[PDB]
Amino acid sequence: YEQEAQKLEEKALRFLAKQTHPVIIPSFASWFDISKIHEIEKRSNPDFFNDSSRFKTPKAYKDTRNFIINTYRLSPYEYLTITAVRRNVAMDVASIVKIHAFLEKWGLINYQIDPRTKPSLIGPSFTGHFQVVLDTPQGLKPFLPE
Amino acid sequence: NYEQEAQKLEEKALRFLAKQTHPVIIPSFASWFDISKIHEIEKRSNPDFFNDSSRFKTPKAYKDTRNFIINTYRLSPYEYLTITAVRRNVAMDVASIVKIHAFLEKWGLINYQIDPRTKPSLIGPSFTGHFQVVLDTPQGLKPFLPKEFPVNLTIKKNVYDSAQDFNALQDESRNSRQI
Amino acid sequence: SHQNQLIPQAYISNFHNRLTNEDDGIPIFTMQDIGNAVLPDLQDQHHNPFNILRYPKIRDTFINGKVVSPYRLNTDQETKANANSGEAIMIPITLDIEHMGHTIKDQFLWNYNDDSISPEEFASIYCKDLDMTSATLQTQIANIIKEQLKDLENIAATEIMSDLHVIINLTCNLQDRFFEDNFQWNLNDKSLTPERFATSIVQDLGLTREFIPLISQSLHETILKIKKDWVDGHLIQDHVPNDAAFDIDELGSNWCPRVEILTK
Amino acid sequence: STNWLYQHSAACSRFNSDLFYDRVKVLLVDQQGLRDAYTNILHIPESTQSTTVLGWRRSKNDSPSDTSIVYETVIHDNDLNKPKTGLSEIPKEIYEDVVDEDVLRAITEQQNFEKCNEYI
Amino acid sequence: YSLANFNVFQSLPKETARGVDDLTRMEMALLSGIPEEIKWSLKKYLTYSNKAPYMISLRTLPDLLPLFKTFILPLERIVEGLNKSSICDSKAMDSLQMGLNALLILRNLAQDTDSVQILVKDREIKSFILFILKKFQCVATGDNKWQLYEGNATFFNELTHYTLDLMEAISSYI
Repeated sequence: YEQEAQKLEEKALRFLAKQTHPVIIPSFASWFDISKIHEIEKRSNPDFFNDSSRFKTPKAYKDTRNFIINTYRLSPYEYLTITAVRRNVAMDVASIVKIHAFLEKWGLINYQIDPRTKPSLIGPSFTGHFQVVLDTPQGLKPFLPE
Repeated sequence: NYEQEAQKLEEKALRFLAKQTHPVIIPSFASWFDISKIHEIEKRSNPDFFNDSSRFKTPKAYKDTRNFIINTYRLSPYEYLTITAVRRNVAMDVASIVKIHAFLEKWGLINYQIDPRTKPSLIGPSFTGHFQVVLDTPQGLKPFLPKEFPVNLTIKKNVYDSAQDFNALQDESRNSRQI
Repeated sequence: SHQNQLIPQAYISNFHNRLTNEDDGIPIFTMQDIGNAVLPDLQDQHHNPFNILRYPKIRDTFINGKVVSPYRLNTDQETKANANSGEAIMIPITLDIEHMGHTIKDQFLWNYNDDSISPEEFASIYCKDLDMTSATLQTQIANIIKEQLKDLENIAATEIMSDLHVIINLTCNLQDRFFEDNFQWNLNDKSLTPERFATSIVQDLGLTREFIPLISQSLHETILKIKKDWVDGHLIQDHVPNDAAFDIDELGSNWCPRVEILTK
Repeated sequence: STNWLYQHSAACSRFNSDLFYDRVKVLLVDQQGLRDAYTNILHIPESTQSTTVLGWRRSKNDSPSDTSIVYETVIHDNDLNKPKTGLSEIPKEIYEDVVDEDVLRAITEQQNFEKCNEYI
Repeated sequence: YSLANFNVFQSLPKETARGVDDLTRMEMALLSGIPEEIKWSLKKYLTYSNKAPYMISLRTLPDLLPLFKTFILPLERIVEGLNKSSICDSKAMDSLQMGLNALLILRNLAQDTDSVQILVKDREIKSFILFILKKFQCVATGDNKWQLYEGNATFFNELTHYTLDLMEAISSYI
């Protein structure tokens, strides 16, 4: 009975893959298998395997990871933000952010994207190149390195 | 190919670059300060952000807040930059905002009140050369590339004859035959 | 290049007048050539500060401004072997105050575990910024802060040790814009703080920086409230509505945040 | 009924594109930046701005006694083709002991690349 | 002609027109750690201790003695290492000269009642005076343990004198 549910999910994921764009995985992430865990995740992301809560389970973790990766690969030329994933995933926001940052670190989510599509805060401009002027006990002196 | 890429990159970088208009003056003892680094004097005077005591107090949060305050002051150095404005823009606890503001104000890094029309101008030992302040390239402006690609562009240049011209921010372009 | 041509530094302050104006919408204390540009921060004036007056806002700052004496705090005389380095007691504080012909609606955070500054000093600073110095106002502000501190003090210092997941609805109005969002929050994992969450939301939606405090602050509020219902035992843990496909923790789960301008 | 995951994922991607277009319209297209009134100062997305300062550079004029100052800004983009990730942060005690030699070399190359790009 | 010609700029005080009062400047300069500022502030503090010691009395200005102690204890380490050629570098010479200047400032202040009363209630200064006196005794009795290298004698000379003066003052309070 549950085998039939696994078959359904496998066919659904196969359809997803059959309607996804081709991407260029970087070399340092070649250890990644879409259907496995590889124990790098187990070390980097604990608490999905300590039976801490009824919610954070390795199965749900794998499901969310695959869903996020496929949602990105649907259009690799755009930064995948956290609000959309949060809209279409059931898990504590902390765990979603953990998985998102993890998949970003290994270049599995936002490796080759149009850099104009990455969101950033709006602070004031950057006044690092400005010219400063020291006020010595004698007079104003142009601050310049040596 | 890459020529047009670097050209568009220079165009975009110059369009979104903060053009300086007013000169900034800080007292000489505040010469250890760098906008992109943290000094021992800052870690001694603010031990709470670095002793790993809390989670709301991280070195990243401190650096972001102080950089916000520094940039906001430098962009308009004639006003005073009250604490309430910063508090409305930053998202820290009010005690930390106040401590950071007071620390930056003590060392004259912000709100350093002078009347610079009563002091002479001198020349330091380091002088008379080409100075290139090399700042990182901004993201969101890099080209879209669907071999190496180094970049060492130059955005804007300014020439000065004396140190007084440097302090007054007067370039040879307009200074030549002003009136 | 003459000495006289330079401008003094850090004397003016037009803040109060920016508060009072209606063109500048501040939700607190109410009753070559230029294209569509307002400030000169990115357009290069040709090494002549006079051109800075082409913009009406800079003119307003230079005309309707006051000369301000600086704050002189206590020089940060830290303590002697104090600050036992507890994590934090972050409680929110709101202010609704009716001065004579003036309203004051404000919010902020307060670390109860940090005894570096006192409510009276904050009241003095706030009233100096608003340029409304009056001992009665400062006493009112300090008393309100002390009341709200004493109320939520013990509740905030209660670390949860059992996994709780709660559906949370955040609703925050700045002046006329309403931000509404729904999500699922775990009250046990100290990894994510409401500040980072608010920053991510503001980045993704492209809102102004002013929403970063507000959202986070309101979030804190709800958390504390839930803690009350979990101290009084009035908090159940049997179910949590998240639209999950068939088990729990699946891929529908909720709606998304939105910002809407309303009337009436 | 094998089309549910795909529809949710496509809706997610369309939501992402909508958010991106709205941000670009509000912040950069209609006006160049949003003027905040608390500080009376422009606010532009931090991406358009640069982050840090990679030291300085100094040289001399063409002739002696040519007492002039040439102040100028410069951007440096060592290996603009390869993007940067948080890989310079993962401790060695995580990826080690479960990796292929080539993947280990790639990890080391990426980390060294980022660390060197933090220089001048 | 200049934006300073606004009415708003007609009411500026005379206290800030220079930027910082010189006492604050000297204190912050000592707090920085930049060697040039350190030397400038130490020269100015020495002049003040000689010609106006009532403006920098250790009572009216607390937390002044800790800075001098920070400059004076490395002098103890150096003097212990002074029995051989050990001032090869310029940073060593700079630290030694800063120590000597701080010691002279302390002595000039100790010539007053309040300052010497504050100095007596300090274990560090008394321990340093005792250390220098025991080194002088080792030089005097001709011990083979610690023999002054004559290339450094000059320094030691000045040192001893200042110490004795200090002792004289605190001799009334022991």
